[PDB]
This record gives sequence, structure tokens and C-alpha cells, in this order.
Amino acid sequence: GSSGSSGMSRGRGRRDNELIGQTVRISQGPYKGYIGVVKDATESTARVELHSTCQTISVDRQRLTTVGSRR
Repeated sequence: GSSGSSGMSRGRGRRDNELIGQTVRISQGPYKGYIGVVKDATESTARVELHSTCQTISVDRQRLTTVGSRR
């Protein structure tokens, strides 16, 4: 039926799983120039799932260049 959670609040500030799902493009490492979706966000790394190799690899959050369609 039509049921829901009394409160519509998930996180107070900015959840570490925010960047999770965004398109990131590796700039460093052996995967330089590779695209992937951030699956997990680490303190000094980020588990991204490549599109081609369709594999989940961890890379420095910084080493990752957040992608974003432009003109």
C-alpha cells in the first residue's frame, strides 16, 4: 500500500556516498584516461567501476577527475 517513513531525512550533512554514482575519469595510474562510476568513497581512495573493463578499482579520490558533460 501507500506507506512511507515518518521522517524524510537520510543524512545531516554531506554523506560520503554522495560522489557515489558520478562519472569520474582517472588521470593518474595505469588507468589514465579511463572512465568509471564511483561505487565507493574512501578517505584516501575511491572504488570506481570502469566502463570498459567493467571492474571495480580503487584510486585516490584526488587522482580522479570528476567528469561532467560540457560545451
